[PDB]
Amino acid sequence: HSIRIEGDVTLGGLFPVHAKGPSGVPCGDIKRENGIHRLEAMLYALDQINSDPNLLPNVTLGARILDTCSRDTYALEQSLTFVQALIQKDTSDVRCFVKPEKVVGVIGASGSSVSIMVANILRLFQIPQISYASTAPELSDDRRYDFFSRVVPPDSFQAQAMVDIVKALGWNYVSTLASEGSYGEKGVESFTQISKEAGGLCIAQSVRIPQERKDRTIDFDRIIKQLLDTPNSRAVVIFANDEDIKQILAAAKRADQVGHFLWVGSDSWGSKINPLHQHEDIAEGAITIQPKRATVEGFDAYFTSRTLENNRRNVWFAEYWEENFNCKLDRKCTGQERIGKDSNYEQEGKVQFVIDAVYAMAHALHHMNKDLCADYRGVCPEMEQAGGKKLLKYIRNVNFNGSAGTPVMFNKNGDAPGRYDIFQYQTTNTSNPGYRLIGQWTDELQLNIEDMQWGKGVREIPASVCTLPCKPGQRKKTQKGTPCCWTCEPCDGYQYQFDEMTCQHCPYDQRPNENRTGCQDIPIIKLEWHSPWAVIPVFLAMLGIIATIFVMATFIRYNDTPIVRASGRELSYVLLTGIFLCYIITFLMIAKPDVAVCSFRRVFLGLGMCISYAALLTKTYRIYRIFEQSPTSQLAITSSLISVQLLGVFIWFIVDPPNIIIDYDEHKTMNPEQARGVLKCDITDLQIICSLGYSILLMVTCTVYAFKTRGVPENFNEAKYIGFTMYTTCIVWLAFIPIFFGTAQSAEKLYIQTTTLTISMNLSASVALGMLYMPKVYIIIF
Amino acid sequence: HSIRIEGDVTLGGLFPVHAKGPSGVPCGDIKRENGIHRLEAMLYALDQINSDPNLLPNVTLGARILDTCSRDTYALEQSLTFVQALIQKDTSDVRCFVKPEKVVGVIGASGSSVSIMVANILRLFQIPQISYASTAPELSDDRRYDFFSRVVPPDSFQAQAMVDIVKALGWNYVSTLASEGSYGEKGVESFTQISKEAGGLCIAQSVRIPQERKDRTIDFDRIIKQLLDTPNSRAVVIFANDEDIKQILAAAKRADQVGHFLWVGSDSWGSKINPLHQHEDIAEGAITIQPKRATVEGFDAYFTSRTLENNRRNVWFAEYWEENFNCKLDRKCTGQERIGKDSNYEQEGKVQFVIDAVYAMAHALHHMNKDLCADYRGVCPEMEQAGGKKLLKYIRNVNFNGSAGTPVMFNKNGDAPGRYDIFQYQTTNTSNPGYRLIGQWTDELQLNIEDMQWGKGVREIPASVCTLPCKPGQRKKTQKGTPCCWTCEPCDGYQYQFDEMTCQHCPYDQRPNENRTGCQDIPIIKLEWHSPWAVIPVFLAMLGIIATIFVMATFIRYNDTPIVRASGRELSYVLLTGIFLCYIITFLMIAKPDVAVCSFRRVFLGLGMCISYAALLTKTYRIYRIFEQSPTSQLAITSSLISVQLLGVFIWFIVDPPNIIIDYDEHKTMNPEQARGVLKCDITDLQIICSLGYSILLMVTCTVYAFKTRGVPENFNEAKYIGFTMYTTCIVWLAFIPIFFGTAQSAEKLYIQTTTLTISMNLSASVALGMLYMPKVYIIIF
Repeated sequence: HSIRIEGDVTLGGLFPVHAKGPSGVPCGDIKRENGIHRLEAMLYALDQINSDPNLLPNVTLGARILDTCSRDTYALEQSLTFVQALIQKDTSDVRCFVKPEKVVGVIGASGSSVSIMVANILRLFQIPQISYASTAPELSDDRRYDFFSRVVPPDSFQAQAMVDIVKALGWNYVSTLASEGSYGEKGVESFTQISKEAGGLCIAQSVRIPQERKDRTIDFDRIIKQLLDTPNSRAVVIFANDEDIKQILAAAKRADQVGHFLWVGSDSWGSKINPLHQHEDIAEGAITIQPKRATVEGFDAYFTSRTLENNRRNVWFAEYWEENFNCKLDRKCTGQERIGKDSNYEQEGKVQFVIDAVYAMAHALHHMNKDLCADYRGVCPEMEQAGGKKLLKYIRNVNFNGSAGTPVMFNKNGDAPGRYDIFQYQTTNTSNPGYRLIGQWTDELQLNIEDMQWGKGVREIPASVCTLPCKPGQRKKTQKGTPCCWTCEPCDGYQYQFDEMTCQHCPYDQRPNENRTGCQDIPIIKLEWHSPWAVIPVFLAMLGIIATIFVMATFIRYNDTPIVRASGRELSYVLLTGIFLCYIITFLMIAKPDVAVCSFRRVFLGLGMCISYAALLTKTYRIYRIFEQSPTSQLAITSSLISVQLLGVFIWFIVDPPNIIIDYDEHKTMNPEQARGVLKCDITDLQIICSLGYSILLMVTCTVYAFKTRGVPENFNEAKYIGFTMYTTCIVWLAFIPIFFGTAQSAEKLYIQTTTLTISMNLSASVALGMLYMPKVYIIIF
Repeated sequence: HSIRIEGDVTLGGLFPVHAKGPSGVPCGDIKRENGIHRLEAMLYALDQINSDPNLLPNVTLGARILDTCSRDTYALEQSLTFVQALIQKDTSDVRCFVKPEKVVGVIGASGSSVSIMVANILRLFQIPQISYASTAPELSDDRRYDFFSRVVPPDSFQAQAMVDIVKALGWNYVSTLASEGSYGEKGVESFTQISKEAGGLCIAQSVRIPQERKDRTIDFDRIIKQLLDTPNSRAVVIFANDEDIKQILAAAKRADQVGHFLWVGSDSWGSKINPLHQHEDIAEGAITIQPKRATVEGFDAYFTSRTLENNRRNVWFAEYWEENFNCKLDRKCTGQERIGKDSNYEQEGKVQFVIDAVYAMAHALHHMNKDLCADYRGVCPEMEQAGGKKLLKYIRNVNFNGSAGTPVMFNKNGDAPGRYDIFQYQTTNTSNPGYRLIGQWTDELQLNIEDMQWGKGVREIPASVCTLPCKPGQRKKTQKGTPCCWTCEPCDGYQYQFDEMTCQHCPYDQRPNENRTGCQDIPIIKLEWHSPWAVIPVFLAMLGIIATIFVMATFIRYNDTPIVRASGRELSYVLLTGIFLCYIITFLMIAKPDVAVCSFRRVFLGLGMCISYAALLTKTYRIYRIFEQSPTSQLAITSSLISVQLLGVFIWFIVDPPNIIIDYDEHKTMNPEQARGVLKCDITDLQIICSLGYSILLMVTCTVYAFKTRGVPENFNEAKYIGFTMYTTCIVWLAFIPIFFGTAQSAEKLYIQTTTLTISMNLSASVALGMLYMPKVYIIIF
């Protein structure tokens, strides 16, 4: 039934001695991997606690060992067996008793479901509970389970360690695989939750492995095909058992896979040579996480020294001895004393945990006893009355060293901190085909990157980023898809990227560079005489300078002889100055100064043109008045119209400020690399047209009066010369107007109007001086 | 200890027989309002079940009555006593047994905490439970508590009924008041949750009433002052006990309150005369919800017929007899038999609920027994082995009539549906000062609006809507504040409301109406001769029509006399037609037709203006050539320039399409009701300027020609007449330009330009007509 140990204070015990069998009987056959060893460990722990005078010197500690048979309902009934001893008041019945057996705490509930049941039934009675093998993450809410403690970390910490190894090594794609039950599902669920909370990691695959049959070998192919769909995902995490991964490796080998994606192992994988077989090539480079293992020396000596007649408290020892050696009292066994020799047994890794659990219970009870009473040698009566939340609070705050090197403690939630060491498999170049230690995980991840290479490769050989990092000078973040990985699209070349996150439009009037760092147009467009067509007008202007160097040559000496006196002296001075004025105007407009000094230039062509025709205007009237029937009079009338032209530009300056702007924008998308810029002062088509139109108005009223001049027998050579010039002048004016219309649609017209205007002035002036200087050469040769 | 009744099948019982007293003893004195009455009701229910052959004919039913002492821990201890009889296996001890007592179900757990505790301990062992007095809303989750049932509705249904009464009657502002404990807080919490889910209602006040003292009388003033802050909130809901509301009403009465806001009562209020005293005026009109009450006849007769010697199963009956009459075996009582005579006791309202609970349990067991086995007369062995979820499933699906008229049923969650009836207080017009029924609430709210008149006025006198309807013809919805109630603001007057929730801009080119329903501008602006200043030009045009009937009068007969022959015949015909052409032009421009007929009018002043000066042009040239030294030739040269004017309008027709648009937009914000509109064809400032500017050139030439003509000794009156007219027209043409510019900035210049143009054309022709008039009168005199 149950082992009973005498003592003034006792604590209960739950262990899975037997295993469930058919549907009828609750439990059938016994199990040796976890059945008897844990009981013997607890018995040894109690014995050496009672022997040690350091802890509980004057007071002893008892216990009540008991089995659970791995059944939820059976566990509930047995747990009720602990508490009924104190709850029962009395029984009104007689047949024709026993000590109260006051329990203080309970140690057991190895599984998961039996743990939840015992916690739920002992939360109501307020009794502390410490488990040693319960790894389910559900038993982690303090509010849901008040009186509950664990000395073994849950799977949440394992998930945290894995996501830390993935993050540190550098990866983005991870595939989750799990087996049936309540272990694989919860492990991957915790893994996804941590990844989403921490950020920077995502899940791309999610497959589930049922267990409806064992002779299929088809669903494995389906999942390996599902995983092979994306060649980029080269890292997977597994939560399944050894058989599942063994089949997965076998399928990968028979499928002749070349990518050889990496594996990340879970506690089920660990460090065991059995699973790996003929798959050493494909399993290489697997990162596995395994709990630390420690071997004690006292328990092994204790268990190896016990025999049938030595101890009688244990009720299952005889049945274990029968089942271990397979002999019943058709083979009989008497006094073998070879338990540690015939069977090559090895102690399990949970022995240290039950020993530590008993230690934590004893230490908390000792501290509570010291604080409750210190003036009493033995057991003070106050201790029996005091119990409940006080003992739980003392259990939470404890810190000491147990059998293993590592200490034991409890955090806020109530579970022990996770401590693991990372292993890896290397065979192609390692001296030892076995696993080698590469790092540890206690509170912060500590891993040696350069220590792991698995041969013919650098430690960061695999890459799983879901996108090649685009940094060629163009970048942009797209919200489409999961935030995990980003896709970049080439945005226009007419602006640069802003904050490496978007393609904003850069300010105008300046082109962008090539690497998308700045938006500036260094090159500019300036007019040149040699390169553009402006050389020919420049040459024409130079040719005109030679002509005026000869007309004025025979003027300095020929000023008093009675030969030139036929022509008016006052008129001769007007034409001399008018010819020189237009020569300087063509030279000024050819030049393009950057500064706002064009004001002195606009008057050269605006006001300088009137004084050129002024002499011609009064000359026709003077020779016409003698035909119809005071030299200073003709001088005054021409001087007046000069004031009109001179005052015409003065009022223009008062109308609007003469602001000069050199900035210009091409605004052409055909060639983003091209940047056309033009600088001009007061560039208006109407301004140049109306200024030039003044001379045309006065020329019309003069030509009409010149029709009757033809045929007068006064000066045959002079009359015939003037008539020829008139037709030429109107020709160039009439062709000027059609030019600007229907041509300014392009962007290169800023420098073509200047050139054609330059030759127009030279041509109109050359014909004027040609006929004027014709009579001058007569007195030279003749 | 506990009453035990023999039977093959038994069910447990929990009742609060005793009450907790000092800290030491769990329970002290007994209570008679709920202690013994419920036990006797259950005993009477069991007896009549055993007597009735309809249910369980061949099989009897037992029970185990037991007390809880209103302690959670004691309830746990008793629950363990219920379950141990079947869970315990054996005990290895001897003293020098009892029936197994297999329980099937449990009826009890009146309170709330003891209910939660019993549910938690019996959920694990899978035993059904039915409660009768547990009203907490926490015990309503099927997943939290599997094996649990209630025959009394929870407070969630009460909250649902209240929010239905508030919504149906019409209200928006409600204030929540609650008392201490886990009853008031949960009631208002449910009320808030339903209101937020259903929508259309809100909470504006939330106060809490502590219970640390009873002699303060300050917190009541604090809350009543907090409630009196907003006069709009005239409806409040209360969840407190009778003492609290009694204090609240007293404070309202002593505070001299005039608003007299309404009250909504809860189950604690009910229909009693105790809660009202001298506050009848201010408490009038309180809507209270109460559960239905029914009185049975069998239990009362059963209880009134029992004495000490009649029944011995009950163990607390003797103590109850002692405490009821206050006699101990220093006053002794023997055989009074006046339990129902000395004390005017009345049964409680929960008797029917325990009777129904027992009925439901009996029916479910009978159905399960009938369904499991039907070929056996007595108790079939299958029933003992069958138990667990099956009995719960049969309990959920049951429907029958109990002691009361209403049936009992369970929904999916597991609690009975709510049934209440609405009461109200009236003491002004009603003959009976007590409450009167006004409606019922079982599944849908059924309330008689016209049957309730509180405050000595119309029924729907009070309203609390946070605001007036605010529908003056336009509205806007404001998101600020809680969506429950809204605030309205007047939006701009230039558009109407859209969807009665926003003020969007209506299409322009018209005006909105005053009621903000449509956006249309019916009125238009048209030029009138009578109202605007256009009368004077119209009169001037009529005057000119009379004048021209005199110039052509003396032309038909005076065609052969040797007096008129001095003037040119061809010239006379030119001026005769020109005068009539301009007369028709001024009349056409005066009229404003909407149709596309203005094309014939623009030519009257375009082409008809040149023909007027054409005769004047060749007239001066003809008299000018005889001074410098073929009538048909002079006719031809004038006919040529007329063709130029005729072709001038022709090329304008092909240049741009003659599109006529009558629509116009004032776009004036000064007067939103004003809508100015002008319809003109080909309204262009430059078109009218250039058409009139053409004649200026020829007139200027004629002016200079006539000026030089003066001084010729040829004519006396004719030369003087033509000299004056050349000096009169220049004045009006020079003044026409100043008024044209710097004045078009307004919108009323569309009709002022025509009027001044009409008078200008008339006066420019009258001077010529007057010049022709002088020779006419001269020849008449001569």
